[PDB]
Amino acid sequence: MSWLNSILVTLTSVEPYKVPVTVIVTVTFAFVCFIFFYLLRSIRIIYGLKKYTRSINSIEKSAPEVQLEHLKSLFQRSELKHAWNEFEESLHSQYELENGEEKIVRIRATAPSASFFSEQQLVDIPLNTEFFKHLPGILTGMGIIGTFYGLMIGLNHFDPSTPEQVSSSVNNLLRDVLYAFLGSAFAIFASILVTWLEKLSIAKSYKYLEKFTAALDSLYDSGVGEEYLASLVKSSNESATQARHLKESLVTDLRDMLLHLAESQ
Amino acid sequence: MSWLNSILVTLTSVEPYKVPVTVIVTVTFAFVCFIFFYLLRSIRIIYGLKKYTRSINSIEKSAPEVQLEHLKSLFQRSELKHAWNEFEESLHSQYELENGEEKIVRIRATAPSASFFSEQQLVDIPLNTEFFKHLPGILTGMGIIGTFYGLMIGLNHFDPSTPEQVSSSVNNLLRDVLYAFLGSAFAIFASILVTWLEKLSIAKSYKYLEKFTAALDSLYDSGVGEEYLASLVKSSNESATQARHLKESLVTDLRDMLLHLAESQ
Amino acid sequence: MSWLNSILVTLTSVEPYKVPVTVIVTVTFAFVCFIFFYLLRSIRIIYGLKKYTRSINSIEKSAPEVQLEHLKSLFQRSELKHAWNEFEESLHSQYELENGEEKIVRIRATAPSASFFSEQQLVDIPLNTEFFKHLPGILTGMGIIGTFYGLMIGLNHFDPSTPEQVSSSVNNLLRDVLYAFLGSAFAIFASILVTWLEKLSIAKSYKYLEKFTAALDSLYDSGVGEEYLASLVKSSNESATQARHLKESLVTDLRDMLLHLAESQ
Amino acid sequence: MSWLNSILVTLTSVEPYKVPVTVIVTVTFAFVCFIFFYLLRSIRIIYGLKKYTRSINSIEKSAPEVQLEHLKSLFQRSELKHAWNEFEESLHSQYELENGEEKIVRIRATAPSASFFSEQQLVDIPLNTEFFKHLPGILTGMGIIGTFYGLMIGLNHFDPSTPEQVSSSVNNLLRDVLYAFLGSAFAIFASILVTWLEKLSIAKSYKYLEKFTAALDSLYDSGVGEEYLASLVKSSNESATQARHLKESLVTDLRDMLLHLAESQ
Amino acid sequence: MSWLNSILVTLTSVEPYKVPVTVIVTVTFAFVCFIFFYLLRSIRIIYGLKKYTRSINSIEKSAPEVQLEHLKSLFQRSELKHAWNEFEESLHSQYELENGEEKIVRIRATAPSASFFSEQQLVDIPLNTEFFKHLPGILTGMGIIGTFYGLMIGLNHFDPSTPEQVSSSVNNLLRDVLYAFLGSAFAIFASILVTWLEKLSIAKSYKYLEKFTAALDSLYDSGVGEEYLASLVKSSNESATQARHLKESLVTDLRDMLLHLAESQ
Amino acid sequence: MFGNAFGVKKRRSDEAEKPFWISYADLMTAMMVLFLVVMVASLSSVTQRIQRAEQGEKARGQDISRLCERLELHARNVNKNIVVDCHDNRISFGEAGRFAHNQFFLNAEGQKALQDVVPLVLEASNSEEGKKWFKQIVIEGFTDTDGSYLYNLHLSLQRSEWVMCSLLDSRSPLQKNISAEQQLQIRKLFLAGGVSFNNAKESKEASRRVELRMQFFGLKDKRDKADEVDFPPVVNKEVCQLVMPL
Amino acid sequence: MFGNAFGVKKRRSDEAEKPFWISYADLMTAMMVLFLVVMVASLSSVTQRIQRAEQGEKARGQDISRLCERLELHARNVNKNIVVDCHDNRISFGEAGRFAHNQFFLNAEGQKALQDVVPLVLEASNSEEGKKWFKQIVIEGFTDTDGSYLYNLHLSLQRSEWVMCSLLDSRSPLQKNISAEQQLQIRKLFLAGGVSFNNAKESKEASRRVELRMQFFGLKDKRDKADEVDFPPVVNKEVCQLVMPL
Ligand SMILES: CCCCCCCCCCCCCCCCCC(=O)OC[C@H](COP(=O)([O-])OCC(O)COP(=O)([O-])OC[C@@H](COC(=O)CCCCCCCCCCCCCCCCC)OC(=O)CCCCCCCCCCCCCCCCC)OC(=O)CCCCCCCCCCCCCCCCC
Ligand SMILES: CCCCCCCC/C=C\CCCCCCCC(=O)OC[C@H](COP(=O)(O)OCCN)OC(=O)CCCCCCC/C=C\CCCCCCCC
Ligand SMILES: CCCCCCCC/C=C\CCCCCCCC(=O)OC[C@H](COP(=O)(O)OCCN)OC(=O)CCCCCCC/C=C\CCCCCCCC
Ligand SMILES: [Ca+2]
Ligand SMILES: [Ca+2]
Ligand SMILES: [Ca+2]
Ligand SMILES: [Ca+2]
Ligand SMILES: [Ca+2]
Repeated sequence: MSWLNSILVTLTSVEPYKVPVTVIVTVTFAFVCFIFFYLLRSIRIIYGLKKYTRSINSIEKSAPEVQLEHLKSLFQRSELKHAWNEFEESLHSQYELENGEEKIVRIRATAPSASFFSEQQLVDIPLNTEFFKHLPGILTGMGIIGTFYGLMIGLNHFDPSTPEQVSSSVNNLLRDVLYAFLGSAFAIFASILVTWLEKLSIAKSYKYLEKFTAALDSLYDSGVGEEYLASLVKSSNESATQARHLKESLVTDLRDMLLHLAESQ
Repeated sequence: MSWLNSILVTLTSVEPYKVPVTVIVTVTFAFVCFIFFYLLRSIRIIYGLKKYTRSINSIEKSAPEVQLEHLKSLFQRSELKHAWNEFEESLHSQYELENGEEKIVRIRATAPSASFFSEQQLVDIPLNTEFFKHLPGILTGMGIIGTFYGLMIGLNHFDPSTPEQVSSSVNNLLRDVLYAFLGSAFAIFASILVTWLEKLSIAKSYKYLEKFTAALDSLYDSGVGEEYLASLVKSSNESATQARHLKESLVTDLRDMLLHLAESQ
Repeated sequence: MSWLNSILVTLTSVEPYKVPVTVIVTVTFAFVCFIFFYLLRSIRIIYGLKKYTRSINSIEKSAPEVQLEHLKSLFQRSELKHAWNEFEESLHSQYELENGEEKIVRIRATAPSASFFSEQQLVDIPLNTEFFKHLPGILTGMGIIGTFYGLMIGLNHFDPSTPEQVSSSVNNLLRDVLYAFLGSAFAIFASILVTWLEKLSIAKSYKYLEKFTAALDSLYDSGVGEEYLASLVKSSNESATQARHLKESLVTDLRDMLLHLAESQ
Repeated sequence: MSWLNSILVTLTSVEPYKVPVTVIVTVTFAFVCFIFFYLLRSIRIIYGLKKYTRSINSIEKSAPEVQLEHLKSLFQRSELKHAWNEFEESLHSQYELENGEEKIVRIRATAPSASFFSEQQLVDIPLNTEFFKHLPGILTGMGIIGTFYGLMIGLNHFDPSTPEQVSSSVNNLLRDVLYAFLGSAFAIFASILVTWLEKLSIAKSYKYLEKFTAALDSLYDSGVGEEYLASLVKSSNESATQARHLKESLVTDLRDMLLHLAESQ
Repeated sequence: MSWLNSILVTLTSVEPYKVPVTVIVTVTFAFVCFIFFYLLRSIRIIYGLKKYTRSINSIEKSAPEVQLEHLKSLFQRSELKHAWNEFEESLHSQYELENGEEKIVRIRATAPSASFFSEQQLVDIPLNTEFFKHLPGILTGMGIIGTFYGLMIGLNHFDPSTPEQVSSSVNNLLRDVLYAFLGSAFAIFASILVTWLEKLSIAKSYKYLEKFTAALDSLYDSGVGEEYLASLVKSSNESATQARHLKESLVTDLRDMLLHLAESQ
Repeated sequence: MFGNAFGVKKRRSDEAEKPFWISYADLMTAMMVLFLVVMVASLSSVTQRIQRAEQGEKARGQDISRLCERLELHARNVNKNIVVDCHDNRISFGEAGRFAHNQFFLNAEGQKALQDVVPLVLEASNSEEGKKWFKQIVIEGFTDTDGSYLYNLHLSLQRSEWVMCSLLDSRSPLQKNISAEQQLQIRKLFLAGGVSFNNAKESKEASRRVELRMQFFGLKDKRDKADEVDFPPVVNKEVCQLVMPL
Repeated sequence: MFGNAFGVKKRRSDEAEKPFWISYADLMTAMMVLFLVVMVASLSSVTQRIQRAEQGEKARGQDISRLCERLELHARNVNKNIVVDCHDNRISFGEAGRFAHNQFFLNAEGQKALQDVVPLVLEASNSEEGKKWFKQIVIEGFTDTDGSYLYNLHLSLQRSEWVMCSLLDSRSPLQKNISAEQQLQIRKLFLAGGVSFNNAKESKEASRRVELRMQFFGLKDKRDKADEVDFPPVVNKEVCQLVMPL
């Protein structure tokens, strides 16, 4: 068709040096986007997790109410406010009557902290890891497009009709192959560098998120429900024993009292 | 075989320009399907989740009955209607005695709302993510098929007999491959664009679904089972103590009663 | 090595059309196996899931025992029969003493129906997805084998050693390369067709399995354990109250009795 | 430096035939290792699972003690012995006082059997799937390395210092390329065969393990916790009325005794 | 553009032999980092797990307190110490009065030990698998990049002015292609070696961690919660029966005492 | 603790295959094949263009040699004093081509040979080889290096002029024997060249000689109407310029 | 009922790039590179003889053009009447070289231009470029196709004779500014003779001119030493034999 003829003739005339320039510009834009949206954000997130973990470990040996207020202040002015609120809901406070007052003597965990401070919410979504694991492939695709186009241009211009212009045809073809190879090498280098950087950063992010959630888990012991069930079972048994003993004591007291009544009569 | 040569001459008889147009049309149709069935629905889902989150945040201070009715009236879409029904089954209404009546004083959560307003039911099924995540691979495969088809068209017509025929055959082969590669480059660009749009959309869908479920989870406090167990343990201990006290009180009352009887007699 | 040369002359002696023919036939056999064992099977699974969902929706407003008998008679395929038996174990029947007999007044859910009518047991294992998800890679590998072996044949035939017969050697090379790319293109086309079909089928199967499990889940209400615990807590409180009231009532009755005895005296 | 030249001279000094031979021998050895450590092992595991499933299905109608002893004696394999022990711990025995002794009348399931007879412990670890799913890539890599090294040999032997030596040099280089491609083609064929066998083995293993766990699950009914909770609620509700009735009957008996005492006096 | 020419002059000003040297050196550095940070660490982890499994098997017949102290002293690595602390707080100690102080007569498991001694905690994060599983691709990519860079050096310095300059340029280009072949062969060899070692290490780590967690699970029996519930049910029924029996005994003894008082009167 | 052990599992969606290295590899396969095909085709085409040029040179040389051989055979058939050298594309006169001091005209045998060789030249040019390659004929004069240089130049030039007359003199037998077309072809063919002084062996009898040589088209030479100068039809007779008493 | 809340769930682990596709892309890129470089090497080898011949032809052309540029610059510096055509190795004296009808002389400016250009061409040929690529100088004659053929031939021959006479006649102004070696060089490098017919010009008057055309060795000639001959020293001054008074 005429439109496709025009498209082919305009793509055939593209000057070969422009393809590697376009590839390098687009790949540099992708790399700057990677740095701004992924790497710097991941560095900030790792630092935030480290600071949170230092804060959590600093109240390890504090009173439970002091711990609760400190953690609430730590998370309240942050994007982790709701995760902390839900985790604190999962925290069961055991109360004992001291000095006529109901006071928290212990806090019990019923759930791991990672069920509230998840990798998805804390790392994957903020870093857009769903997309950025595909970026090295994206760069490789740009590279193959640019390099294949450059090689096609070079081959199309390589047309020696006589032996005497073989030298010039070789020289021009080598220039075009050099342009295509420049595009490919830049794209693939950016792909490998991006892969390295983002895998390293994601591994560090997961490591420090594990440290954060482990610091939260270290604060409060679990297993309160089994203790409650054991207490209930013990209470039922001891209540049977208590009922028997109370009946025997009541019988003995009634006997002694009626003996006293008979003596008085 | 003659069948292989027949199918080859049939395949390579198509005009070379028809290979890029076939690839471009089929890639464009796939991209339009992606836009209509994935991107537009994902944008609608995100906008609706934001609206639902704002509606949920407006009843944070309402009475449990009022906000329960508000949430029931809010959720009418079939998937969210079912999710709300099941989540409400998971809510535990705590009744107290006021004015000789049993009324709800507090509604407790026994599960996170994400258990019912899950990523699958609310995002993955509506967006057909099980199919659309493999679309970029299909697009790139179609581009590869186009390039291979153009190469086959060029090779089948190659006439290496004379140097002039060699040169003309080389130009024709390169032109056919260039058409086919126009199709393939369109396919690869579309694959990159689809990858970016899909991954960004799914990340933002998950983000606003998490915001929605956080808005729901903030309305209801969990941990009611442990509180009930602690209450039962306390009740058992107090029941033993009260049994002892009531037995002693009964003994004292009997003593006073029979002292009065003795005085009267 | 004589053995290696014998192997090479054996491999390269085959007629070059037999390589793409073998690739096409094996790829077509794999495609037909995919259609028969995966695609038709998935279509049958989807149709059955739709019919089961319709049957479940037909007993929404039936009595619990009528519903239970209907669902027992409905599920007879081995995997769904087992899933139904396990799910019915997970259901909690609440009994009340009516007209001197214990009658089921309500059936309560303890687990999501998806825990038993799972995607694994009802889709992934019957469809053998653990194999078929890797079939497109196998098809592309078969195309790659065809390309490699056709290029080997083309390079073996290329030994003109005479300026007169260079054209025949180039023709044979072009023919063999054409065969190799025909096989590879067919393999890639079949791989992307298989990917399209099996991802679309798996997405639909999951969607309708979710509809089926949602229909089952809407029959029975969850949350019976927390209701039981709340009842126990209430009973313990009212038990303390009843103990004190019964003690006081017994004391009053004893007072009345002994005053009556004194009047008789 | 000169060290690079020396190692390049050393590497390219070997006969071109030794590279395909080395690739074929090493790929065949890895294939034999796959057959021994993976394929035969998976066949044995599948056959054992089928035998175990037949054994389990034959005690479906047996008494719980007989079932338990049969299952204990049946599972003699470290992984399945430990899995059976853990699963049996998960089973809850219900004792009723019959003939003056505590006898097991019913055994209840508290966990699915798949939680202990898991895919990882029974298939993945025994088959070393964490390694063998990467064997095809290793085989392809070995083939590609052989092809690169054969290309080094061929290129090093390529030296057309004379116009008349060009055709012979090209022919020898194409022959050496054929050697290298032979190695690669054998490696890719072996990789595809290994992928096919491995994925089919995983599919069949998972299917038959599902049949095994379904057989185990069908022996024991779940849901004992909710039944216990309903029983406790019923006991509390009946205990209130029992206490009231006992108090009333005690009052009536006391009234009768005091009336009789007054008449006797 | 002059920018492209300046970049080309800068990149290709390096000596041709430095590209293969750089590829080999960078690949060897990555391999040495893999050995130091992954392989040696994984060997230490596996050896430690086997030692801990032996130690745990050595305390099978020990007293619960002795086992607890031994296990507490055993785990000193940070991730191991944290896993042990969490698992121990998941362990339920059953106390009995023997005879004036609370003694641990049995320790019950409420969770699998793998819940705390998990693969993610103990292998994946310490081994940095989130990074190292992508290393072989990085190595192969560096091989490709070396190929492109060396070919750029060859192409940019091609001098067509003089026939001997042409010959020297051709020799340099051939030498550069040989260099690219060597770099790619080395890179792919290292990538497949890294894959083999890493996947074998990860499989063995999972195997021996499963053995370790099975050894921990063998120490403690699960299912205490259902036992507690059954004990509560039995106690409730027996409490009703004992209440009736105690009422009967009390009324009989009161009748006997009244008869004795009447006889004495 | 309040959760259920019979919960949903297999929460793991399958990751899609990364497509772009696959596309790189497949397109690079296409390019590798393109470069292999271009290499073999270009090598074949360039080799065939070198061999076609070599065979063109060889065929033109063979045509020149055949024309020279047949012309020499015709000369031998006509009269036996003609000396033809195919090695340098020259026809000379052994004995009849000599000259003496202050002499400018050939003897009777020399005139007979000169008149006899003209129809042979016409036949050679009329043949297909003559059409394909034959260029115009130049006449070279040779004289000893002794004596006055100007005198020797004038003598050789006079010999050339007298030879040209004897070729085209109306009184000469050639004019009354040939036709208008043959006369026009002779005008096109025969040209006057320079004067050489290749003196060797101190033999003045052979040094003062005149012989006619033949030139040929090159392979790259192009035949065009610009070089094809067409003499007008003969409208009047031609008389020689040097008179006998000179 | 009593399910484990602390059940851990392994993270969704991004799966890596399959090694085969990147390795296969590497292999196909390497194969493309190998075919490209093999084609370059093979084409360079099969055309190396052609490339050397073309380089030699280019070098010869550059040297000849440099010699011609030096000669024309010298002519411009010395005498404006001397114009050198470097396109086809031609020395022209258009205004100075006009010949009237039936006359073989030239005006004063023509003689001055000739005797001024002869030493310049001699010193140009004496240079290394001349000693390597400069052959003898051929004098060009032009005639028309009209009228009697032999009259035009004689007119051109007398023109050439008069030209060489003017170069090498006693009492000529050139002889007063010459040495014996330069005279010997003029004798060696100059030969008189040659006629031609052309129709590339619009006027018959342009045919009445004299022109110098130097020609060079071939690439395979390389100055054969046997072709060179020797002449005895001058014992008497040369005297022209043409009729000056006419
Ligand atoms: C110098 C140029 C040379 C290079 C040119 C080519 C470049 C190619 C490179 C390819 C890959 C590089 C991209 C890497 C960066 C992406 C990182 C990321 O995840 O996003 C960060 C960020 C979102 O993440 P975030 O940081 O959490 O955002 C916070 C929010 O502000 C608020 O937070 P929130 O969570 O509440 O957010 C709510 C959410 C809710 O919204 C949603 O519903 C999201 C889900 C659906 C998204 C709907 C948007 C659809 C847009 C249609 C296409 C528009 C332009 C297409 C561009 C390509 C066409 C040539 O909204 C969004 O996040 C949507 C924002 C994204 C839209 C971007 C705006 C359009 C373009 C930007 C203009 C700036 C000029 C740059 C250059 C322009 C290109 C030449 O989005 C961006 O800013 C991305 C823009 C950067 C450049 C994008 C270029 C397009 C790439 C596609 C390749 C094209 C292939 C060839 C086409 C040929 C076809 C035949
Ligand atoms: C080490 C890089 C880390 C990761 C790399 C991943 C891919 C591996 C592959 C390949 C190619 C590497 C290029 C070669 C590096 C050598 C550096 C060096 O020696 O510099 C010295 C050089 C010459 O010194 P002389 O001895 O005076 O030379 C005289 C010659 N007559 O001068 C300099 O100081 C530095 C010059 C800078 C050159 C720029 C090259 C880039 C370097 C490293 C990154 C490579 C990425 C390749 C991507 C290509 C993008 C199109
Ligand atoms: C962003 C994409 C990511 C990766 C890219 C892969 C590489 C493919 C690309 C590109 C070629 C470079 C783009 C052109 C920039 C030039 C802009 C300019 O200043 O001038 C505009 C020009 C004036 O100069 P010309 O008339 O072209 O002079 C010709 C003399 N020889 O006119 C115009 O206004 C626009 C003309 C567009 C020309 C380029 C068209 C390329 C478009 C898309 C590229 C897609 C891949 C190519 C595959 C080809 C298969 C057949
Ligand atoms: Ca803890
Ligand atoms: Ca909440
Ligand atoms: Ca429900
Ligand atoms: Ca069961
Ligand atoms: Ca255990």
